[PDB]
Amino acid sequence: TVPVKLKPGMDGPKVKQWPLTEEKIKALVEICTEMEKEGKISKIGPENPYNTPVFAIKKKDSTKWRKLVDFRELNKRTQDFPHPAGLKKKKSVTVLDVGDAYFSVPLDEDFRKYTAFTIPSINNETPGIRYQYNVLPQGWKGSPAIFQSSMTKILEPFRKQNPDIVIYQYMDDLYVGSDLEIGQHRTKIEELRQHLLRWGPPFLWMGYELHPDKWTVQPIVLPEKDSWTVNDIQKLVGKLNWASQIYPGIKVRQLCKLLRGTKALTEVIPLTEEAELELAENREILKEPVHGVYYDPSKDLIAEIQKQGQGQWTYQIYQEPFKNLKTGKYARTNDVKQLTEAVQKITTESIVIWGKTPKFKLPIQKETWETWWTEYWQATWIPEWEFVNTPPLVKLWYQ
Amino acid sequence: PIETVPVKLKPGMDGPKVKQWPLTEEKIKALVEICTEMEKEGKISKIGPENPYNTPVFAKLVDFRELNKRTQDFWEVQLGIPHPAGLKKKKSVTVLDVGDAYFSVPLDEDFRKYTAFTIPSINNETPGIRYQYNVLPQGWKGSPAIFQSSMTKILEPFRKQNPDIVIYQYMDDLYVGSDLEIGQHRTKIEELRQHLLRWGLYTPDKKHQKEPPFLWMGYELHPDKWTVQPIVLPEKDSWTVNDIQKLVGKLNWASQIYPGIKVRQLCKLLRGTKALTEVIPLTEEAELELAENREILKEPVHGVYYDPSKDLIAEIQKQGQGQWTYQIYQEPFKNLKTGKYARMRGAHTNDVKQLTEAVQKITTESIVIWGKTPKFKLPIQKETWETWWTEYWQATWIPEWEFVNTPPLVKLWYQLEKEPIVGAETFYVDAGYVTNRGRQKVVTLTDTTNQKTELQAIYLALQDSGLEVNIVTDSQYALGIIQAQPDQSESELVNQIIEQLIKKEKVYLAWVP
Ligand SMILES: Cc1ccnc2c1NC(=O)c1cccnc1N2C1CC1
Repeated sequence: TVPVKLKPGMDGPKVKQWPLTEEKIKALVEICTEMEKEGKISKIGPENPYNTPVFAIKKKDSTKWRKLVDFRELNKRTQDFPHPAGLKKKKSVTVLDVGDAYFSVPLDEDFRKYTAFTIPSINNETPGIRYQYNVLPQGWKGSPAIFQSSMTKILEPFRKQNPDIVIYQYMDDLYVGSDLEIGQHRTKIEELRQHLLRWGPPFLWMGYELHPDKWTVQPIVLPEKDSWTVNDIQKLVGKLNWASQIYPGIKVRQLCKLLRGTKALTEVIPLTEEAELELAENREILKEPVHGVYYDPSKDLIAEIQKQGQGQWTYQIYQEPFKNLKTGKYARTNDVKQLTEAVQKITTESIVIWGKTPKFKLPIQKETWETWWTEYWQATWIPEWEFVNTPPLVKLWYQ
Repeated sequence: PIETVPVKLKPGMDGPKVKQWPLTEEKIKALVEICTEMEKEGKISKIGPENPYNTPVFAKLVDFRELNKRTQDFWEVQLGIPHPAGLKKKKSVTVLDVGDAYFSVPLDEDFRKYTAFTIPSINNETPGIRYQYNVLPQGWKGSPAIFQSSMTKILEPFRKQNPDIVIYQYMDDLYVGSDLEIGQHRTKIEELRQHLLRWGLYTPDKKHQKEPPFLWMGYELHPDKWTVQPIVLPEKDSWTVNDIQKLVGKLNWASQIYPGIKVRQLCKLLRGTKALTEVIPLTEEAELELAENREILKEPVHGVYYDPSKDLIAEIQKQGQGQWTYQIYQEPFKNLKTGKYARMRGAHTNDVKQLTEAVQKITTESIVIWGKTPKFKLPIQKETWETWWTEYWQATWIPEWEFVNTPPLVKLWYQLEKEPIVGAETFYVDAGYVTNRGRQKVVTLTDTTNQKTELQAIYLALQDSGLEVNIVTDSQYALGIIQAQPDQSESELVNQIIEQLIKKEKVYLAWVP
């Protein structure tokens, strides 16, 4: 076993366990009880004060429950130990769950206590089952690193016997890219599956391919319209003004002029020549992402979402306000379900593009979120997140 | 016997080295009789003055503050406890008390050194007896945990040979119920006291055991029904601020079962009060409320226990502006639990938001008492809901719910036009307005904040306008407030505006830089 340690001076996690539904609980009991029999985990005593939250999630078009352990806090306190910019250009990518690989590797005996987690009981009628891992646990930032070596080895054959394929591993996931035809792809994918069995297997995302080659930026758009009323224009100027802070080349001078006087909102305004040309330019300026924004790997990757409606959402990934690394759209269920699906989607992209997960800003209440997310979650990782109060103006300025 | 839980002192810390307070020959006498009774029982043992640690003793009390300050943290003696409603009825239920509970369990051999203390001598250069604990000293940090923990470990066995027997472990007590006939029930209880005796754990016999109902943490527990230990409403004529606080307090507790308890009026009594002993006279509404509660209380209601086989129904009602009441049951009116909700999240809301929030609270509460969510019965129709949801900026979700026609139903008292209104006057506001029709009023406001000045303007506009208005404003603040379509507010101004809004036929609000 390789020695692992927390970052200097830091202690282990002591996070409370969010209450679970009987359903989820029994699933976990069933699961853990067999993880013990296989000596992967061990029941622990009161002398261990640490704790991490566990959850049961479901596998897609699969009939089993996956055990998800929120190792977020821990991963933050675990000692620190690249990324194919070619992947984001690949036509097809398939994501696999190489999570079970970690279970053949034992975990440094002195770190173990830190992986303590608890299985709750309903209404606190029983103390609650407690365990700690003995082997590398799925979701821990240490597990991939510690398993790296053993990984490269069993992966060097396919990597040279098929170097047209790009393979990236992030936590429990393997992102397999190529440019082949979607039929050739699914085949070469299946083979790697047994080629891994040889040296010993799931795919995340419905055995589906991300088509990153087809990911684009949602430019800011302007209403193209027949006749323009006073209201129309006011909205126009407003949108522009905001957008001007990003693209300084935007002028509203002429537009604002069609607005002098205190006219009725609905009054139609045929636009002048200068106005028409000013719009044309601004419209031209917005036709593309602003020049200059670059991905700083030393900074946090942030992701905000906005609810548009009708099952439509808008997100923007950035590091510095206004300077977006990406903007997108997501459209369908219920709000939450959709929201989770967006988060997972947006995270996967972040991984693929910058090999890192974003820090989300969510338009929902914690209690509600804490209550339902696990129902629609399927990813093996957990992004960080905080909860906000979206401004009516920002939703307006997107989509 | 039982395993030994490995203990450790906090890192970079040594055991307690503290001087024993001067005792009394009378108190020294008693300590030695006690410490000798104890060493013959193994709980303690004389040590070689090789040990430099020491913990103060007095009369037998041993002060472990210091040791505790130095002792590692343990897993929480879990402060989460059962709510009577999450229980399933049993025929018989036996409370098993545990004596010497703590003394019954060993202590990490490598830790006993740290539990040293000294019994002073009477004669100057004579003894000065030194000991250490071999068990769990009460007052010690880790006792409760190691104990619980260990206890748990013991019942587990018995528990698997008796999956019919349900056992709850709470501190030194132990609740055991079953659906067995009194006889076989009483039998197992001894089967149990035995299992506990094999580990030398004394529990009293049936003669002395305590009998039902069981008054637990403010509840009165039978094996088929439950309530909160009955409450007596004072009949004073002079009420102190403190008296009221206490009353309100008590009144709350009731709400989890007694439906109809209100305290708005009693609560109001606290406004501006200057001292815990100030006397406030009751208002007409306050005494009316007090009496109505008093009445409600007179009649004892008892809650039913959980029957997992059946569904859980939660039903909600609006009991006042900002007040909601609910009850969760499996059979009609066959309450498991009831409750209120007054939480206002935001300075402004509407019933829809509030009702929705009320649902979450309930939902959360259930996953905790029953581990499942109930099917809701709500005073609002999907169309009203959907309407709101669909247009609110925040993501939201309500489980399975059935509209129930129980007034008062919750509705949206007004809706902003989604587009400017044709041929409706246009007011431009910035405290004053200007319309396209030439009209204007620049009013006077004193003591008004910046934000509150904006809202004043809008109010004006609403005032002087007809049943259809278009209103343009640069205040993103106000826009937000109003666009959230609140129907109640902490602010008076708002409420006034709200009143306007409802009166109108069509209103359009727009913003400009
Ligand atoms: C205090 C307490 C906590 C948890 N469960 C119970 C009890 N006490 C009871 O009296 C009780 C009543 C009805 C059903 N289970 C009960 N018991 C179960 C143990 C038989």
